[PDB]
Amino acid sequence: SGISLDNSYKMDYPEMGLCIIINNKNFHKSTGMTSRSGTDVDAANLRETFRNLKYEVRNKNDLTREEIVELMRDVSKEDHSKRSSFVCVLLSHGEEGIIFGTNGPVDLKKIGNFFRGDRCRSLTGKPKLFIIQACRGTELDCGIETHKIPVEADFLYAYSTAPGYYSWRNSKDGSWFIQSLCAMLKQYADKLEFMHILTRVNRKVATEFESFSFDATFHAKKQIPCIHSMLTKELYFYHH
Amino acid sequence: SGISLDNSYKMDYPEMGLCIIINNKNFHKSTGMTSRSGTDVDAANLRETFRNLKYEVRNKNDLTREEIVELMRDVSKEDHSKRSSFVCVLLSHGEEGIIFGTNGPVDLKKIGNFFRGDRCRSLTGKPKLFIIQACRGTELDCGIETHKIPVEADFLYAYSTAPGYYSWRNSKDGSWFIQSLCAMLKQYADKLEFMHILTRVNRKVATEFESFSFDATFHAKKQIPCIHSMLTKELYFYHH
Amino acid sequence: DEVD
Amino acid sequence: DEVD
Ligand code: NA
Ligand code: NA
Repeated sequence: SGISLDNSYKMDYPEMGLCIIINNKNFHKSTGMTSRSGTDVDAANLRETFRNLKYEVRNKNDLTREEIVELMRDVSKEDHSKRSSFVCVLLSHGEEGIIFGTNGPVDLKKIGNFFRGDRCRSLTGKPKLFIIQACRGTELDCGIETHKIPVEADFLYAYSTAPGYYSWRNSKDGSWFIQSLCAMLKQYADKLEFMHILTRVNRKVATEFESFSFDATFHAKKQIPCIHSMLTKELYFYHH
Repeated sequence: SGISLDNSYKMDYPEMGLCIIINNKNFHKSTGMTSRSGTDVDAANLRETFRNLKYEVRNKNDLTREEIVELMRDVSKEDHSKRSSFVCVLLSHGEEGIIFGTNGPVDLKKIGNFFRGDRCRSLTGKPKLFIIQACRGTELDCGIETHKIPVEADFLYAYSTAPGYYSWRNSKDGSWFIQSLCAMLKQYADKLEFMHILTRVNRKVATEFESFSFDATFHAKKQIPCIHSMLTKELYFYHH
Repeated sequence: DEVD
Repeated sequence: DEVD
C-alpha cells in the first residue's frame, strides 16, 4: 500500500470501550462529608454523552472506598482486547491526590495503577482516560477582570480544577466542569482531537462561570480545569 | 468583515516574547547535589530552538534560590505588552513541586505565581509556558514490552516526567525530554498545534529511550513526560 | 454554587 | 544515563 502515518490511537476496534461513572452523592454520617447536590445531573449528562460516543456506560452510585477499589480491580481484570479505550469518571469529594468513597478516601494513584501498561495487558497501548470532578485542596481563585513503553504511558487525567484548588458544583445545574465537558463533547467530538476539546472546556469553565455566595470568602470565585496528559498519540472519538 | 473565529492565542504581536532558560549544572558543595553533566547540551539546543521560533532568549547559569526568585520577580515586572507569550525553561535537580537553586530549593508555585493573571497584567490572557527538566520524586518506570478569568488560567507546565518519578539525563547527549522537545519543535512548529507537538514529544521519549546502568536498580528504565495544561486556546508558533 |  |  501507499505511505502510512501513525499519529493517532486506533479507535476502530469492535468496541469503543467501557465508561465507568462513579457518582458519590451521599456520604456516611461519621465522615462529616456533605451531600453533593447536583451530581446526579452530572452523572446523567455523562451517561448520555458517552452513550452517543458509543461507550458501554456503567453507572455506579454511592460506593465505599472498598467498593471503589474492588470495582477498579475487577474492571482492570476484564478482557479489553476488543475495546479501543477505557474511560473512568469520578464524581466525589476530594483533596490533592485523593477521591472519597462514601466512608473514606481512595488514592487516585491506586485507582490508576490497576490500569498500568504491565498490569492491564489488554489496555497496553490504548488510551486510559480519567475524568475527575472533585476538589484538589481549599484554595480559591479570585480571578482578574479582563522494545518497551513506560507503564505510566497512555494515561490522561482530566481534572476539573487546578492543583490545590476547590472545584465548583451547582446544586441545580451540576458541576461547572462536567456541564462544560459534556457540552463540548456533544459539539466537537466529530470534529476535534480530544486535547483541543478539553482546551475548549478550559475556556468555557474559565470564562462563563463565576461563583455566587452570601459568604464573602466564597463569592465571585473562578475556576480553571487542568489537563494532565501522558498520552502518546492524538485521540479522535471518530474514525474512518 | 466576514465570520470570525477565536480559538487560538493571538501570536502576531510585535514580539513572540521572552524565553528564559535557567541552567543549573553545578551546585554548592554543602547541598550534596551532583553536577548535571549534559545540561549544557540541553541549554544550547533550547537556545537555538527558541531562537528559530523568534523568542528573545536569555540564558542564565548556576543561579542560587535567591537569584531564581529575584529573576522571576524582575521579569514578571517587565512590560510584556508587545509580546505574544512567555516561556521559562528550568533545568535542574528537583522533587515534586520543587526545583533546586544551586544552594537550595524553590517552590514551583512561587515561580509561577509571579505571572498570575492579576500579578503580571501585561501577560494576562497570554500563554505562559513553563518547561521543566527535573526529577519529581524517586520512582522508576520498569516499562512493559510491547467579566473575569481565573488568575491561574493560560499556564502550561510541560514536565519531563510523570509525578513522583525520576527524570533521565544523558551526560553526552543531554536530557531525554529536552532532546526530544527540541527535535519536535524543529520538525513541527510550522505545522502543528503545541499540544500535538508535546504529544509527539511524549511518544518520542516513551518509545526511543531506555536507561543503561551497571546498577540493576537503575537499569532498563523508561520515562513518560506529563503535559499539565491550563491553557484556554490553541497555541501555534506561526501566524497569518 | 457549592465546593466539592 | 543519570537521574536529575
Ligand atoms: Na467543576
Ligand atoms: Na528527560
